Amino acid sequence: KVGSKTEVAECKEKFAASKDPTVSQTFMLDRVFNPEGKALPPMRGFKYTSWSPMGCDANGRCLLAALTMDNRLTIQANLNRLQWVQLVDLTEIYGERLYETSYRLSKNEAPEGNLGD
Amino acid sequence: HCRGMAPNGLPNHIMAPVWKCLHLTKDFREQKHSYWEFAEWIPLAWKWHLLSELEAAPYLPQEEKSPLFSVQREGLPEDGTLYRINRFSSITAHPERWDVSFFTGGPLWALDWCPVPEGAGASQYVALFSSPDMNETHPLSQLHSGPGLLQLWGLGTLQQESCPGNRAHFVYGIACDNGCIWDLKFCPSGAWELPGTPRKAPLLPRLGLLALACSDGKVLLFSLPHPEALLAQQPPDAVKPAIYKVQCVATLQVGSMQATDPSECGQCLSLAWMPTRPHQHLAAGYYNGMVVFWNLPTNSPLQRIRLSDGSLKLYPFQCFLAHDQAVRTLQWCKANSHFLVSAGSDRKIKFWDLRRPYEPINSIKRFLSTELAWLLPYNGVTVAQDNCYASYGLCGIHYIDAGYLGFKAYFTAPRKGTVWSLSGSDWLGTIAAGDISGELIAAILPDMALNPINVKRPVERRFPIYKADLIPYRTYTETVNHHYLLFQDTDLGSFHDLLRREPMLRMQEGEGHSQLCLDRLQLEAIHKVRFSPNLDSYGWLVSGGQSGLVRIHFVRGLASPLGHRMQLESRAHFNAMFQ
Amino acid sequence: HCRGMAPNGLPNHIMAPVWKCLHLTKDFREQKHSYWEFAEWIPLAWKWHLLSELEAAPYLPQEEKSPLFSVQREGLPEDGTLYRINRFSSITAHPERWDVSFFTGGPLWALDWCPVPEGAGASQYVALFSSPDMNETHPLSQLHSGPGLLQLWGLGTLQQESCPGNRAHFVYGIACDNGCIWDLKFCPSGAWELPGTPRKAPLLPRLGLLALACSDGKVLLFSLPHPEALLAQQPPDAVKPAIYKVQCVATLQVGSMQATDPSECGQCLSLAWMPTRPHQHLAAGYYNGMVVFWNLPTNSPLQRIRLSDGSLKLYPFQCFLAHDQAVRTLQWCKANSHFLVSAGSDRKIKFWDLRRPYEPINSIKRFLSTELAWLLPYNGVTVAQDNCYASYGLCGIHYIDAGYLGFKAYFTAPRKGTVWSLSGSDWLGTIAAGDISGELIAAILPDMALNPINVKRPVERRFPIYKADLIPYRTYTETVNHHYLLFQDTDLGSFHDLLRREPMLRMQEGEGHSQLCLDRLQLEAIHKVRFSPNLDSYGWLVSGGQSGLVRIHFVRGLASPLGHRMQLESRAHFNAMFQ
Repeated sequence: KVGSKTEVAECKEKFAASKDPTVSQTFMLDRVFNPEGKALPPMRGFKYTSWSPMGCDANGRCLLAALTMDNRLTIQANLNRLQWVQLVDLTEIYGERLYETSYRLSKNEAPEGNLGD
Repeated sequence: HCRGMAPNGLPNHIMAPVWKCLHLTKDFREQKHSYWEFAEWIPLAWKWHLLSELEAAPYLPQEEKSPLFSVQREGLPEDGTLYRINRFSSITAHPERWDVSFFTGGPLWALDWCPVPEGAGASQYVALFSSPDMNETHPLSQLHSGPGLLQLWGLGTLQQESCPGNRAHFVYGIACDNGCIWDLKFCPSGAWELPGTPRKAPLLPRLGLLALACSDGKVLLFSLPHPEALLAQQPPDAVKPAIYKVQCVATLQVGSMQATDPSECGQCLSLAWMPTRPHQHLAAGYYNGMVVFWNLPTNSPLQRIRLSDGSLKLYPFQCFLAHDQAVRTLQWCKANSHFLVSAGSDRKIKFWDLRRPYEPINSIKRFLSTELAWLLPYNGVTVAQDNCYASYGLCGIHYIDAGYLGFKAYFTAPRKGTVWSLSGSDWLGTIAAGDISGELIAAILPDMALNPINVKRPVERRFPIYKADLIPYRTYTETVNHHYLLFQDTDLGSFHDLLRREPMLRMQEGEGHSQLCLDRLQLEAIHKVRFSPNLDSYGWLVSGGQSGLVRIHFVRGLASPLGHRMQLESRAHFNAMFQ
Repeated sequence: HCRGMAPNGLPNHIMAPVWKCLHLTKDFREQKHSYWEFAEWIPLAWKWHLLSELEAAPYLPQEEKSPLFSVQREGLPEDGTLYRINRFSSITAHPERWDVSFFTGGPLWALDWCPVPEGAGASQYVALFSSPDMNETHPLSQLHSGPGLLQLWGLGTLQQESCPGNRAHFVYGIACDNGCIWDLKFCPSGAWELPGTPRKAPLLPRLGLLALACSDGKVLLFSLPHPEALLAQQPPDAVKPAIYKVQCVATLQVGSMQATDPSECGQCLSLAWMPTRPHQHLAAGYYNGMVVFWNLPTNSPLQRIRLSDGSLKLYPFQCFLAHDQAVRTLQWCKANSHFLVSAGSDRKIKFWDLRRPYEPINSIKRFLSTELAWLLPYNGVTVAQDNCYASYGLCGIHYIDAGYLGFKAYFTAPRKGTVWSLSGSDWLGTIAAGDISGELIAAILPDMALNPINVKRPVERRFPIYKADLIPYRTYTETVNHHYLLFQDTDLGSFHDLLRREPMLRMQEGEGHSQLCLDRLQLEAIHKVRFSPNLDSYGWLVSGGQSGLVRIHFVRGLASPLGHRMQLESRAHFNAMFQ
């Protein structure tokens, strides 16, 4: 989440259409901006995993932090033996936190930048 | 859209991307090339030891005279003479069409143009490697480390006043004890300086800065002096094929500062300089499937060591395993140097984010890719292929979007044989490609921002530049004693009436219906093609192959008033800046 | 006369003098600067005493926060926020354009760049003085002798990779009890050495030699350490504004041994170091109109005495009555230091031959002038006027030949207000000038070996850098409470379509027609302008004014490949000489 659902689509359209080779390809190649696409292969496989210490779960066990390559960060647990379950998605929550602070961490650290930049 | 016919006879909508590419390339170079880099690495004459004739003889390629050949030029009378030329010698340029053939003594397996800053109007040169023996063929799985020679050939300034009666001159060569050379790449910009630069007698004005990929598995970096500086420094009585033994600027190899355990990587099979100022990184593709990068200015005692001879050894700052097989070709993205494309003999084209090497941006599986080209303005890559896995007649040259736009691959040119080599002219937005069939073609890409499926017919965008034909008249000697090469050259003056002219019909009969040739050497085969990277001479093309002949062509029909004006603008600016 | 358009959009015949000035300045400094001078005058830690918070309080300029301001940048989206910054603090550089703004707590009245040898790649510093009070104003005829703070500001290294996110850092200041400072000049060369130089614990590596023209009638000479060497000696918990009380290397004042009779010379108004190796003479101009010279190395008991604290007092070796009124500005000839120019409030410019001081080479009566610049390659001097005697519409900035070529004065720029300060970039051959209108312009001079009358439209050779406007929102608080500074910045990235871009129309509607405002403090007025003398950062400019804001700009369009070419070759030579 980088902006309103309409404004982000307007910005993507702008940069894809950009006549400058540099801006257009910088946008079109960085999969962070294009996490799923037409001919692009999905990046839902896992980038990284990091176990907690023991004792973190609702049971005695340790939790699993799991980061997909499309930047979905989740915490997973195996509460019954069979099925791992997603306890939370931290990429969702952080996007909301940032959006409600206009992506400024310190309240006057800069002007609100134009997302069309 | 745009309508009508261009003055060269192509439709305006076919030419419009070509004209557009001129401005885009000029603006890119203004932003992201430079006029000087690597000021530390100026050539020193005391490191250029001239080998005597009897010392040089082990390095010289072994064929002393070319195959016999004749050149037919479309619309001229038949000359009918067979030409033959000595090793390190050249025919005179055709007085009207300015093409030149010259002979390098062996089959050419690497070739690049020396880059010159736009507007410099300089003398133009090519560096090339021709294998010692016509009959040698080297297994990829094994290091070689034999003796060989790197050749520098001077083409002149290639102005219209200079081209009639021009000849290529072998200006010097370097004796290389590092096996055969599989790739040559000059530093894209900032290596050249004016030949008249005042430097004290040990220091020679730099022509360029050149990376050699060795079958010995190491990369050698040479800073090249201008020829006039050596010849004035050399004693005048010396033998004229000046073969030097030269200490490198640096040797680039895979390892660590105390790991003697020899690298798995094997042969070094591909190079790519970082396309943008300050060009500080150089990448190489290896037989084991790794891509390796060296940070050439590095001071760090973990990457730079100085050998007792004073040259550097550089160990890489990063490597990653790109392919399951030999990395036969690299291209580095000009528009943003975080991205690189590499193709392997596992016949996947992989696009990489060099910030995130653990997963390619995109893999597209294809036929067995021999060479890539990544033209500046287009998001996708153009792929030459080996035909061994394509369906019969569906092999050829393809353009392949990197994937955001989502277009299907564009079949730009059907080919029967494997295209050994390909190059894209950023100035023209065109590719040229060379075939085991010994045909050289060029093709003009559509504006690849717009969906290629609406390209009504690709054939109107491509034409032949020449085909070599063996005429009877397997070992090399068993061929040359019994055959001569008939080079058939097209009239590149314009593309008027193109598809009704004889060379297009010959090419279209080649497409589909013609058949592979085996049980002979393939002395006909072309192995390298390079469009000129320089704005001066931007319309020139060089190619060569198994014949050890090398041919220089001018595609007069794509050289056009916008580029001629842009040359003159850049000429005036350069003369105003450097004097 | 060289035709065509430069890639920055100026005609080549307009840029060609700028490109020539790089070589001429480099060739001069190789011959007539030096790498080390004044080897005895090196900073000692025991001579630098750190003031506590209670002791520093009298010296700090009294405004704790800037006026509110906003910066608008040509062609960018409007910011619309108002910034305000603490005394001794900086905003962050704009990410595209790298302009930096920092606040000094008072109206800026002296400013100089710390000179650094070519290729050094050092951290770049400016030394400046801002008066204690925004609204107090001092008479010329009286000695002031109050407190004041000399401020040293680090700008970073100003490399391209360093500029995004750069900030100015107040590294230290010297608490002076010698009144306000009317001029600052560093020793032009040989004063700087590497901060890594190994020196015994009492000593500190030397950053520069700085001469202060004090309003109490004497010149003070300081040797400056590199900041890290002080902070290594300083306690770790020390107060973050590092204010020091420092012993002079020497105090320079008019007088004679045992001559108790106090000199009539009054306030010291202007300085010039001897431009050429070994820089052994320093000149000053005085309110009585004398020009006074000190022989800095002098052992002679008639010129040097050592005070009980160990500092020197130096009496002059030569003085002469240059002007019949306060001599406001000096420039000493670089190309041959037998010659000097001065201008005084008798509104004469007088050229001198210091071998023959009894009569000037040439006196030209002109309008009242505030500052002079003598660009190395040109025989004449460019002059900034106080408008009070110029004909309306003819006031501005003039270049004036010293007389042999005999050209008329060249009217480089009309200005409505008084130009307070002027700085010629030797590297660029351009000049920059600050106006009570609050506008900063730059102008390219023609090659003044050639008659200026052919310069048929001088307006194509000048451009604004920025203009400060007061926007509503006789004394500072009443002005600050009701206005803010709108800084409007030019896009210095290129000069394409210059005469149609709004900053030029805004400037051209300023010239000639706009009326000066006298019912306000002049809070927008710019008081000092300084191009960088260093080859590193040669394209950078600093300026400051009545607001006590100080702003840094990179004139990207005048930076050029020859400057890059020369920076890298100088880097290589420097890195070979010092390691």
